[PDB]
Amino acid sequence: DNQFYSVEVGDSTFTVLKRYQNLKPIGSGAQGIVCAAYDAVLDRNVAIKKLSRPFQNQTHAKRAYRELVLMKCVNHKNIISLLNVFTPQKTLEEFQDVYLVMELMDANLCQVIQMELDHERMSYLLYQMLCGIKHLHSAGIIHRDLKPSNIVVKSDCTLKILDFGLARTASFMMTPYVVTRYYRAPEVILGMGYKENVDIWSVGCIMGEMVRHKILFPGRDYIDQWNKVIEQLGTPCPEFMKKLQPTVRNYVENRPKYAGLTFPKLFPDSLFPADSEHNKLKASQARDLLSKMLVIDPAKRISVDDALQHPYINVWYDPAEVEAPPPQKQLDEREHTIEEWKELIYKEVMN
Ligand SMILES: O=C(C1CC1)N1CCC[C@@H](Nc2nccc(-n3c(-c4ccc5ccccc5c4)nc4ccc(O)cc43)n2)C1
Repeated sequence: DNQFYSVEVGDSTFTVLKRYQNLKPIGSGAQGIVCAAYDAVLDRNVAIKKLSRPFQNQTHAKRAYRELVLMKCVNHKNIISLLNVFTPQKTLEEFQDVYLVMELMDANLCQVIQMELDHERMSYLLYQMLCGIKHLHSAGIIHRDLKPSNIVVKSDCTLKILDFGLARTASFMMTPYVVTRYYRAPEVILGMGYKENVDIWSVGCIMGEMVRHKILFPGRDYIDQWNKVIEQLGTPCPEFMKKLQPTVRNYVENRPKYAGLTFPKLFPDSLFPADSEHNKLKASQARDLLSKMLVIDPAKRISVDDALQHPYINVWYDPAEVEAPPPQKQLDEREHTIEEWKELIYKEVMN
C-alpha cells in the first residue's frame, strides 16, 4: 500500500501524500522547490515546499533544521505556520527529502511592490510585517535578512513572513543562485553586532521600494551596496564609527565622503498619492516613518515598538496582534557532519 504518488513538476519530481492534488509549479530556488496543490482532506489550497537532501551540506542543513524547529515553536498569523511535514522515505537510511506544507497565498511581496498602492494597503502591509517581527523578537528570534521575496500576501492584503533569517552565530554552497543582500542593515553589511532594530532597516528598505519602485540600495556586493547607502543618506556620525572593528572602521572612515540627501529629496511628493487632504497628510507621515527607519546608526534608528506607535502605522494597532504570547531547542546553533545533520533533521520530521 502506498500513501504517496509521483509527478514531475518542472524539472523536479514531487512525491507527495495522495491528499495533495493537481500540483502546479510556483518556482525553484537554491534551497527549495515550491508548488501549489489542492488538499482533499482539508478541502483547501496549499503550498508545498520540497527540500532535496537538505543535509547535503552544513549551510543547507543548519538552515533546514533551524527552520523546522522554529516553525513548530512560533504561533502568529503573520508568520508561516506549518500545516504538515512529511517524507516519503521510510527509514533514516533511505531518508532523502522533506516536504513542508502551508496555506496557499496569492502573491509574493516583490509583485505587490510593483503595484501602485494606496496608503491603507501600504500601512497595513507594514503593520503586519512589524507584528511578525515583534513576535519573532519576543522569542529571541532576530531575523536580520528580511526581504520581499520571502514574504507572501493574500488578495485581502494579509501577509506572512516565510523564513527566520540568519544563523545567530553562523559559510559556502556550490549554488547557481546568488543571495539577495539589498535589505540588510548596515550592522549586517559591516559585521557590527546588532539588536532588535536591525530588522527595522529591512522594513524601511521595503517601504522605500514600495514608494520609489526601485531597489534603494542595489549593488554587486557589499562594497557597491555601502556606496549606495552613504551617497543617499550620508556618512554616519563619529559615534557610529567607534562601534566598528578597526579594519572595517579604516575602510568606512576612508570612503569618498557624502552629506546625504534629505528625505523630501529622497522621496519627492510626485511619488506619493496627494490628491486629497487625507493622502497629503499620509504622504507626510509615510516620509516621517521612512526617515526614522532608514537611519544608518542603530542607536538612532526607531524600534519596533515605536514604529508600531507611529501615526502611519498605529491606525491598525490591535493588542491581540501586537502583544501575542511568545513562542516556546536551546542549543540550536551547532556544527555537524552530513550524517549527523541527516539524523537531526530526520528525527524532527518524524517527531
Ligand atoms: O503563481 C503562484 C501559484 C499559482 C502557481 N503563486 C504566486 C506567488 C505566491 C504563491 N503562493 C505561495 N503561498 C505560500 C508560500 C509560497 N512560497 C513559498 C513557500 C511555499 C510553501 C512553504 C511551506 C513551508 C514553509 C515555507 C514555504 C514557502 N516559497 C516561495 C517562494 C517564492 C514565492 O513567490 C512563493 C513562495 N507561495 C502562488
